[PDB]
Amino acid sequence: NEIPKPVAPAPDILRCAYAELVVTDLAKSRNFYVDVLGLHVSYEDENQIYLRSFEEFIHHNLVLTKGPVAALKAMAFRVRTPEDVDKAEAYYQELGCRTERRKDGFVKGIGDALRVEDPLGFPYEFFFETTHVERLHMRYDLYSAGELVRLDHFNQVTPDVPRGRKYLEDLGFRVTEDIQDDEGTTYAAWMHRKGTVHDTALTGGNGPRLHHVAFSTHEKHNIIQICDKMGALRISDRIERGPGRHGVSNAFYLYILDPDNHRIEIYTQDYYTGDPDNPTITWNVHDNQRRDWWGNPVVPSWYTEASKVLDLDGNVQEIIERTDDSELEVTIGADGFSFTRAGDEDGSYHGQASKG
Amino acid sequence: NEIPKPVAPAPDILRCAYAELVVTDLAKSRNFYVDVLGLHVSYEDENQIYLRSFEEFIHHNLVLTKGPVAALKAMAFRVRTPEDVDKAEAYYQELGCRTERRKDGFVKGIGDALRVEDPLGFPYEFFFETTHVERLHMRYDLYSAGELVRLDHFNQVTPDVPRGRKYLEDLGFRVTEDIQDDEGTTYAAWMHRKGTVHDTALTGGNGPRLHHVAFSTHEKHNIIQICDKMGALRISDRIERGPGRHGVSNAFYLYILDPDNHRIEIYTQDYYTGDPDNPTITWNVHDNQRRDWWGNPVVPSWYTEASKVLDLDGNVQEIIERTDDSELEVTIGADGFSFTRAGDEDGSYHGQASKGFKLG
Amino acid sequence: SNEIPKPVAPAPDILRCAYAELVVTDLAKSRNFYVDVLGLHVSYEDENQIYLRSFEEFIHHNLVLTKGPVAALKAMAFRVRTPEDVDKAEAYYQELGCRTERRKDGFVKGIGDALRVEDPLGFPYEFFFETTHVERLHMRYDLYSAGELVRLDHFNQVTPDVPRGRKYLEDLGFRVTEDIQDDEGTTYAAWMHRKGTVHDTALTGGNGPRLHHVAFSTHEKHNIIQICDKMGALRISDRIERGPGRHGVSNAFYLYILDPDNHRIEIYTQDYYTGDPDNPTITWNVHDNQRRDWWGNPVVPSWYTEASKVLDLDGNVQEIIERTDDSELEVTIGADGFSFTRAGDEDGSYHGQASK
Amino acid sequence: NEIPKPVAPAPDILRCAYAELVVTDLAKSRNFYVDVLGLHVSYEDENQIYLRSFEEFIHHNLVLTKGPVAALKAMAFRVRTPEDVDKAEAYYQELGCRTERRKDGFVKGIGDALRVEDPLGFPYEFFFETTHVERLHMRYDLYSAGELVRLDHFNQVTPDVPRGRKYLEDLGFRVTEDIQDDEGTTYAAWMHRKGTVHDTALTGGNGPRLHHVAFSTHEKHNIIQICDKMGALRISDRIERGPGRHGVSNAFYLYILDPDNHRIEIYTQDYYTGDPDNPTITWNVHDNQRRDWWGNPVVPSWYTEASKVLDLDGNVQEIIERTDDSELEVTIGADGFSFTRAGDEDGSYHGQASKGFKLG
Ligand SMILES: O=C(O)Cc1ccc(O)c(O)c1
Ligand SMILES: [Ca+2]
Ligand SMILES: [Cl-]
Ligand SMILES: [Cl-]
Ligand SMILES: [Cl-]
Ligand SMILES: [Fe+2]
Ligand SMILES: [Fe+2]
Ligand SMILES: [Fe+2]
Ligand SMILES: [Fe+2]
Repeated sequence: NEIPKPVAPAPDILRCAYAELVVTDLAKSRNFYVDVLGLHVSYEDENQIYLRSFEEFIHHNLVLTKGPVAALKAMAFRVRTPEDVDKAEAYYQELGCRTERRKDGFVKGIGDALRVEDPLGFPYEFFFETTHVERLHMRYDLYSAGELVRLDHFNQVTPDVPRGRKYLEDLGFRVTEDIQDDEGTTYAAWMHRKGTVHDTALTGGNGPRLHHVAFSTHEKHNIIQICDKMGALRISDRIERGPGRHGVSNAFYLYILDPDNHRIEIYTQDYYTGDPDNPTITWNVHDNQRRDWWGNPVVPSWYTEASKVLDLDGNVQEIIERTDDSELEVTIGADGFSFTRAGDEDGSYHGQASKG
Repeated sequence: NEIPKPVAPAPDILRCAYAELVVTDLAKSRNFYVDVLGLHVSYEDENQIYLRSFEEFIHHNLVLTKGPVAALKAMAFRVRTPEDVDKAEAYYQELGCRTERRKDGFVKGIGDALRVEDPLGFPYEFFFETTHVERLHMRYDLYSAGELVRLDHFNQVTPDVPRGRKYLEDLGFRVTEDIQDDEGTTYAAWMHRKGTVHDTALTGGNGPRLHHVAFSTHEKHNIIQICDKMGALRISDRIERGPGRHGVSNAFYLYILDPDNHRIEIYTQDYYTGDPDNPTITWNVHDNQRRDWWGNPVVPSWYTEASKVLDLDGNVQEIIERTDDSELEVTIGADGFSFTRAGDEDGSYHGQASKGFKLG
Repeated sequence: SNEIPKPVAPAPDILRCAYAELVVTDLAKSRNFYVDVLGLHVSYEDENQIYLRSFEEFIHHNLVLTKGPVAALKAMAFRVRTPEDVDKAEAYYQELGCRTERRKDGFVKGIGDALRVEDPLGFPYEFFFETTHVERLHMRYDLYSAGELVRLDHFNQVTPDVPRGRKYLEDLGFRVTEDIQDDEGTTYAAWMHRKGTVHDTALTGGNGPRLHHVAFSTHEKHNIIQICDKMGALRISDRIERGPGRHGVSNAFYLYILDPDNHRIEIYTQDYYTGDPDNPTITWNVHDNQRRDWWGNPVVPSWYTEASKVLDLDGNVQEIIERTDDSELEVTIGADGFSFTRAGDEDGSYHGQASK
Repeated sequence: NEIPKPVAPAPDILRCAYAELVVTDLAKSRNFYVDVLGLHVSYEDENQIYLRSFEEFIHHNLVLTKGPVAALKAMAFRVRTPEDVDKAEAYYQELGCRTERRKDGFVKGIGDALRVEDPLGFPYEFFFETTHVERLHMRYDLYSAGELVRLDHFNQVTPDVPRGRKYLEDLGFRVTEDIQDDEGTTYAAWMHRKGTVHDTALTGGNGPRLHHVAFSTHEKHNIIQICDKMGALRISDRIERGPGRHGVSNAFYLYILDPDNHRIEIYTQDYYTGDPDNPTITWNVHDNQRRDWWGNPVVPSWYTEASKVLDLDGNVQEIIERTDDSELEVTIGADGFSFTRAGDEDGSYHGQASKGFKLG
């Protein structure tokens, strides 16, 4: 049922800022994120690793926290002013959501912060205050052939996309692209605060689950190098999907799996969305160029697998089942369909994925 | 001489949107911007060419207007709402500036628009309404090896950088980087509204003049290809400076000259500046990696040459001489100095440019 | 045995692969693919043929498209070092008992004295020295496409008995650089060279003679990406067969696409130097899931089963001989096949299924 | 003083294979070649460092030998068979050159080898036997953003280019490109054995001196990264020239200087030359696109500075002065000139370099 628009003003959200991920083996996770992927350590101890991308000046973009059950603990957005943390708290209380505020932060390098169990069951954090660190954007002495340069977005699995979309729109996120069919079903939506295609996105599925966290590279060859490195390390089985060109977003991309199966996307070269009348793009779910522009098939695991999320007590959120049609089933399942050219039988696929 | 902060609220500016350049030979200019550089035509007739970048959805990023004297006619910024055009009007009127309002626009594909003679003598346009066109961002069947994908920024030559900087800060532009010395002189500042290093910038010098308009590419090889193509067309004399890596902005770059000597920068891969406490970077004017990170010398024309700007009547604005120290003189001139490593004489340059060159 | 005995006559000194003549059924449709989509440069054309070359070529052409009733390879041509090498080629193939045809004025425009042969594997080979030089476009950056094809790199031939063909090609002066074998002693594929790259031709085990593909190179990996992107924009992504990827064998970045008659074209870049005579030969195990695609992406079955007909010297289709040796498709992705990411490790292995 | 063609057959040369450079401080040289540039160690001790590129399978491409005077000690070419070492010995003996044969090599990982003081005063080595090592071409776990993938070529400074060219042609090198003027002077020539633009090249100047050793990258961005890294390390003063696109060779390039001022070129994407009638390309010396296609000026040090070379006793070879015209002088000197378009004054430079600089 619809989530009401509060009377209270929404906080001014700048961008996605960091994710806190619970991991089971801190050493194995460090090897993946630091040794394989080259993220930069801002702080570490025996319980947590704080990591940042090459161009970041805030304390971190990723916190790995040792715990018993691998899951998303918080997806954090930075707000414009300290007063926006107050606005966030008032807004979510009006929404009837559980909130927790700590003046000294939940993780190192973040000050006054509000965590909330949002209407879709996700742990959101809003903060302004953060400890500045050395911005490594010109440290070409450190630069990796696969260098991850920015945190770009999150992607959330939720059972009712329109319900979630309206809520995020009220919160100030503008939809840039979406996937629908001719029967009124929405399968996915992308929405932004900062001037890129998205800061978060909704993928229709059983939820709440975290689909992925995405980092940017400068160039397409940097993504290719990550694949090449993973072949050399003989861990190509942890490449899930890609590399490719997205239809939706137009970005070059790759999806890989961390030691706890948390999915990480590598992403580059989407477009500017900062104008308020930025044209919304709607794709048909049966268009075989919507996810991979080259028509490469989307592996079923990409649709079915995603990370658990925690509530404010650190317990796993119960999963609610999607009743709307499944993107997997309608495109690549036994009764699925996709096309290369709308209305052309040639280059269409019935009851199977593209390319054989 | 300080420009006061108006009581009237500043318009909410989104980004640089387009420039209108007066050109003397429309066909020669079209050859440069369309045939050489690959910009996309939104409209053209005997008097004007309207051009846009690969990823743009507003009507245009560049208007070429035939006229007797080559000059910048307007640098245009898009504002967030129609109401912001009224705000801009009230703001500049409070500053004591001349303003002109046209409900149906000054150029095709722009609606209600305000043009102003700003306090630094520059013709700024503010608008919201614009005719949307086909966004070509996935038209890879059109994509050039040198494709210009966005309009990124303007750069303005002005004699008193602190005076201009304060005015633009009150307008909502935050300074991301600057160049100063230890004697209190500011030589240049970069300032933004959209989340990149800048939408405009001030370069110290006699002004008002337009230093350049900058377009972005996706990747560094795209900029390399523009150079390569200019060599194949045997117009390498129109490559002024570059390609290089900037210190300030960290962008890969190239400067080229159009048929009327309007300078165009091609630019890629600067960083995100959208957070309100984005760290402001100050480089010393004597640091030889500040403009070109690799230490390549900055050709003197880059410091001395820039385009005329017009007032609202279309007449050239009179030039006011800079009295602050000259970046050229203090770095590559007779009594100039630059260093590679602060405090190291090794890799320093005295009275000449880096890499074995002197001023011609 | 059915070995191809080494002639006493000296082998012609072969420089490199030089051009292919492909018979096509609709010349205008083929022109649109090779010129408009792929950007090859016209060296001559009329109502029956189109002659095309790559960006860095100075000989007359790398590809001749000839209108005919049945799409097929008509000749795969190698340039020899001197005019006398055409004589050597004729004596060599005559000793092998092969049908030969010598045209002192060439078979196609821009080639002079030329010998065509029905080789012992049933392939139409041409050997020539004389060719009309044309403008080398290597610095014509005013013409350069975002997907520019810069050189002709190699051919790949489907033949039933790889060792038989390999020894024949070795006698002809081709050195094997890489191959794929199993522990039981079966050879599935071999790559072999004259010029200093991984190959000028290659043998893929299968029913033959059939032409598997013709390969062109690009300068950089982004040029191959652009070809894919362009094909998506033209809504012909169904003509992208496999890739883009990193090869295991050759280490080259690659893509396979299909022309209007289903002739397969590979785009290829950045293999390694093989010109030293003791260049180390690399043998991969057939069950290694990084041998073909280094990133472990699956090889679609059509890549193993589909290939172009070849013609005899009368222009008739050559009869096909079925492979009796084990099938690479069957032993890797068929019902009883398997592959591994790490030898000996069931984690990352695939059984009776392809990867991913 | 022409060098006659021997009756004895030339050795069959495959390619350039390695250079032995004498360096004065082994640790500082190691920092440059291993830490800055990322070359791979095949062997090292207190006296020498043996280095190879990413795709090499022979033992090394570069030997750094500690010694009192920095210099080229040997430029080594691999020959096709063991018997070609005997052919090289007979060939150079017929030429009247000093030869030294060591059945177990001069440096580690090379077997039977011949070193000669060649007719141009250069120390050449010919060998077949070399210890194979792990070919790192797919070791993407090691791959750096600036990875050097192959040894491509040498470049030699010699006073009489036609005299040297003839000698190298008799040895089997074929000329691919050269630079001449209308009055019949030759300034430079490029020549090959393997199917690239060159394995060695001759630059007119006082000699024998070693101009540079060149390594390849996969892509242009790899060269850009080397520049970026040198800026981050605050050693941009060791970037001599570039990055650029060459006219001659069409390769993307960069020139940097090691701790002893030995010049290293980074290079990529030249073209195939393996056909025996490969078209030769001759450029006019006044063509400002011949060296840098984009017309960027050639720094005077590029023309004047080069490394000493040693004789077989390890003593520095005496230098012979060039008497033919100087490329520096005829192009960028006070009486030089260059053009963008032949015959066009627009885009031409007289008495100075392109882009607005004169000689420092
Ligand atoms: O199938 C693969 O991926 C192996 C491979 C390597 C080199 C090639 O040129 C080719 O066509 C196939
Ligand atoms: Ca001072
Ligand atoms: Cl997707
Ligand atoms: Cl600059
Ligand atoms: Cl040069
Ligand atoms: Fe994503
Ligand atoms: Fe700029
Ligand atoms: Fe191939
Ligand atoms: Fe060189």
